Amino acid sequence: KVLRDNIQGITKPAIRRLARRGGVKRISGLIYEETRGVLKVFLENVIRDAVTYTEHAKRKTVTAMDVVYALKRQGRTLYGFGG
Amino acid sequence: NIQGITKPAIRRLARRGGVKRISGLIYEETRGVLKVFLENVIRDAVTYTEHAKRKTVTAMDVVYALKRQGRTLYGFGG
Amino acid sequence: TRSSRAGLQFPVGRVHRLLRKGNYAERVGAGAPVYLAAVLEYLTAEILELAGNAARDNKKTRIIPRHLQLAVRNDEELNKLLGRVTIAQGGVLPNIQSVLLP
Amino acid sequence: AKTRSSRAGLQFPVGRVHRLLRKGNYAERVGAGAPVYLAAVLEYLTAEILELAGNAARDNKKTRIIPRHLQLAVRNDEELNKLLGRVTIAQGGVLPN
Amino acid sequence: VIVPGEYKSKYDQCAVSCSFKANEGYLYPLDNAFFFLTKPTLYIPFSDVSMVNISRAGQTSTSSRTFDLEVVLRSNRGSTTFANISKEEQQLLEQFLKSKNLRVKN
Amino acid sequence: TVALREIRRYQKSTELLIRKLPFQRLVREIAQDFKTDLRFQSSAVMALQEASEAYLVALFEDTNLCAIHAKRVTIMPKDIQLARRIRG
Amino acid sequence: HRYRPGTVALREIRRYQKSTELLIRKLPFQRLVREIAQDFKTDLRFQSSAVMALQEASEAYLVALFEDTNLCAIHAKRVTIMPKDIQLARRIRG
Amino acid sequence: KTRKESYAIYVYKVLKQVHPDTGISSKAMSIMNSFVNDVFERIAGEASRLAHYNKRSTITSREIQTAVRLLLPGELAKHAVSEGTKAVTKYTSAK
Amino acid sequence: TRKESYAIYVYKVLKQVHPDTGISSKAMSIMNSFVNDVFERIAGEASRLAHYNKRSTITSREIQTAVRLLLPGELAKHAVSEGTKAVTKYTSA
Amino acid sequence: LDFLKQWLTDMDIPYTVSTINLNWATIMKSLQDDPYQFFLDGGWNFLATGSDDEASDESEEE
Repeated sequence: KVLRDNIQGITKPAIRRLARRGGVKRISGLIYEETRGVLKVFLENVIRDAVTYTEHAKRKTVTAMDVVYALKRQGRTLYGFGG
Repeated sequence: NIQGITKPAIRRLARRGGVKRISGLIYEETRGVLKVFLENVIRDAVTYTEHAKRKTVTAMDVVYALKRQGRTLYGFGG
Repeated sequence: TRSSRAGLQFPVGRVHRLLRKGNYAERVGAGAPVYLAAVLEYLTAEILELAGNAARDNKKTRIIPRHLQLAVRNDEELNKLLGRVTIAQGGVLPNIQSVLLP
Repeated sequence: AKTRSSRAGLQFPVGRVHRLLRKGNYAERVGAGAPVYLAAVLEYLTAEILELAGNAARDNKKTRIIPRHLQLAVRNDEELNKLLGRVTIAQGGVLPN
Repeated sequence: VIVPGEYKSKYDQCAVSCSFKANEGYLYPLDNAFFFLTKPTLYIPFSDVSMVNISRAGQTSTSSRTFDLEVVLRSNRGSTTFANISKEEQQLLEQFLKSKNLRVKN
Repeated sequence: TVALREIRRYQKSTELLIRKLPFQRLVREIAQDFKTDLRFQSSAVMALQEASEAYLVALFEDTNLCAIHAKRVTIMPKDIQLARRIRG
Repeated sequence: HRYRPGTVALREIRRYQKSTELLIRKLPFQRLVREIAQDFKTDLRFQSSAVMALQEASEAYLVALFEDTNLCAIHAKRVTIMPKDIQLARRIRG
Repeated sequence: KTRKESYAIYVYKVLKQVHPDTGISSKAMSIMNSFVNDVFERIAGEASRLAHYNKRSTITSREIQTAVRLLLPGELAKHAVSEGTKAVTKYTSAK
Repeated sequence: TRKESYAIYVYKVLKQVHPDTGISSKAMSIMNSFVNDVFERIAGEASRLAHYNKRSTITSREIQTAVRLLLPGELAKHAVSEGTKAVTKYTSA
Repeated sequence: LDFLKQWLTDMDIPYTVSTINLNWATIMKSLQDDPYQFFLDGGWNFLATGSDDEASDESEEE
C-alpha cells in the first residue's frame, strides 16, 4: 500500500549509538536528519541494482544473492549472506 | 631525486588545487606522498612487464596498472 | 550488410566477432551486437555533442582534451560515469573557495 | 594417487577448481598447470585467516571462531587488511580505539 | 471560532512539515495567522508580520526539501527561519503569499 | 562520563543497532518506487542492514576525525559533508 | 605597485586552473620515477609515453589531494594549509 | 605494419552526424577510443556476469539491456535502452 | 539439491591449522564467500592478463602474477612461494 | 605489558586484568559515601566476568 516516516524509523538513540560505535564523543543535534538522508541515498543505490538483477532474473523476489551482487557493484562487498 | 620536486613546483600544484597560502612543511610532506603513490603505481607496471616478457615499461601496461589501482587514465594508451 | 540492416554506425559484425573472441560466453546473441553497438554509438554521440558545445564556447573547431574534460566534469551525469577516470591533459575545472577571495 | 587433488596433495579440490575455470570462460582453454597453483593460493590464504581467527578466539577463550574474531583479525593484521579493506565482514563489529 | 482554511497543500494536504529546534512539525496557514505545531506551538499573525525572505542554494539536491523562508515579527523583534522546503511547497507558499498581498523581500 | 563508556560498550558488540522491522519497512518502501509486488528475502533485508550499519560507522569515524582537526570535540554537520566529499 | 599579500597567489590559482600544462618538470620527474623503479627491476627501461602517463596520473592525484587539503583547512577555519590537513585528507580517503 | 583496429572511423562518423563542422584531434580521438573500449568492456563484463549468474550461456540482448540499465546513471540508461530496443526491432524486420 | 561449497575442504584446513578449534555456520559462510571472492578476483586477473598478452590459455604463470598483483607484499611473497612449491610437487609426481 | 607487570610486582601492588567497563564517577561517589560498600558488594572481583551470555551454533558438516 503506502508507507511514510520509515526513514524517521531510524531513531535518534540509534544514530547516537552508531556514532558512539564509530567513536563520536559529543553529537550535535543536526547530525540525525542528514545521517538519515545519507542512509537513504545509499539504500536506493543498493536496492536499484538488486531489483535490476532480479528483473533480469525474471523473479519477483529480491534474493540475498542479488543484494550481495549489487553491493559488489557498489564496491562495498559483504561476506556472509548467500554466496 | 624526490627533492627535485621542489618548492615552486609544489606551490604551482597547490595553486592549481586552489590553495592561497601554503605552509613550509607542505613541500616535504607532499614530496613523501608523491613518493608513496609513485611506488604504488610503478610496482604494478613493472610486474605487468615481467609477465609480458618485455624489458621496457610500456604505456599500455601503465594504463592497465592505473586501472587496477582504480585511478584510471585515458589517452596515453589504447 | 547487418550494420545497415540495424541502421547503426558502429560496427555490428565487428562487435559480434569481438564478443565471441572475448570469451564472454559460449554463445553470443544475434541482437546482442546490434543492441550493444547502438548503446556505444549513443554514448559516443552524447560525449561528442557535449564536447563540441564546450569547444564552441572555447572558440575552437577541433576538440582537444581540455574540451572533453570540461564537458565530462561540468555535466553532472558524465562526472559520475567517468568519476574515477582522469583525462590526459584535461586539467581541473576553475573552482576557487570563497574564504580565499579578498 | 587416483584423484587430482591427491596427485597434487592439495586440500582444496584441484579437479573442481579446474572445472570452475573451464566453465567460467576465463579463457578459451585453461591449462592444466593453472588450477593446482590457484588451489594452492586459496589454501594459503584460508590457512592464514583461519590461524589468525583461531588465535583471536584463543584470546577470547572461546573455542569456536565467530565473525567477530574473523573481522578482528582482518582489521588488525595490516597486510590482510589491505587485501580485504573494501570488504565488510557481517556482524564483525569495530576494533577498540 | 476559527475554521481551517480551504487552501490545499502538496498532495491535497492541509499543512507542510519542517524541522525546528531539532524537531519536525507542521505549518498550517489560516485567515489571519500561521500556526506552527507542535513543540513549541507558535502563532505568527499576519498583521504583526513585518516581512519574509527566501534563501536558496544551487544544486541538484534543491528539489528535495531545501529552500528556506525567514519571517520577522517587529513587535517582538523576533526572527524565525523555516528550513526544509521543496520546489512545489515553496511555489504554493509563494502563491498564497501574493494572494494575501504580504511583503516578500528579495 | 557514561558518554565515554557508551563509545566503548557497543564497539565490542556484533549487534545490529538499527531495529529490524523499521528497516524492513524502509527497505520495502524504497523498493516500491522501482517495482511493486516485490517479495524480498529476509536474508536480503539483513544483508542490506549490515552494509548500512558499517557505512554509517565509518562515516562517523571520519566525522569525529574532522572535528578533532577543527579543535571541536562535537561533530557538526559540516563534518558530514566534508567526509562525504573527500570520500567522493 | 607593491601587491598586498595573497592577491598574486589568487591570480596564480586562476592562472593554473585555466592552464592545461604539466606543473612538474619532465626530466626531474623522470629521474625520480627511474629511481623508484630501480628497486623492483634494475636496469629497467621506460617507454616515454608511459613516463608521461605516470606523470599526469601523479599530477591528478596531487591536484585532487591539494583540493582536499584546502577543504580541510577551510573547515579548520584556517586559510593556510598545514600538514595536519594533508594527513586528515588522506585518512578520510582511506 | 600490423593491422591495429580502433573505433576512430565510427567515432568520426558520429561526430559528423551530430556536429558536422567540428573535427577531432588525434589525441582526443585516442581518448575517445579509450572511452568506447572501456564502456564496451564494462557493459560486456556486467552482461557476461549476469548470464553466468543466472546460468545462461547465451548473451542475448536482454543481458546487455540489464547491463546498460545497471552501469550507466539512469538518465542516459533510459535513452540507451530505447535506441537499442529500436535497433533490435529493425534488425528483426530486415534480413 | 547439490550446493557448491568450499566448506567441506575449509573445515579440513581449519583442523590442520588448529586441531581443537571449531567453526560456527556463520563463520563458515564467511569463509565460503571469501574463497569465492578471492577465486573470482585471481581468475579474472588471469583472464585479463591472458587477453592483454594475447595468450589464449591461462597458466600457472598468469596465476602467480595475478597473485603478485592482487595480494599485498608479504602475503604475495608467501603465497607465490607456497604456490610454486605446489605446482612443483604436482609436476614432480 | 611484561615490564609493567614486573615493575608492579617489584612495587608490591596487586594488579587486575579485565575487559569490562563501569563508571569511575559512580564508584567514586559511592565509595566516598561508604569506603566499604564495594568490598561488601564483592570488591574488585566484580570486574571479572562470570556469566555474560551464551553463544554457539547448530553444526557445520557436509
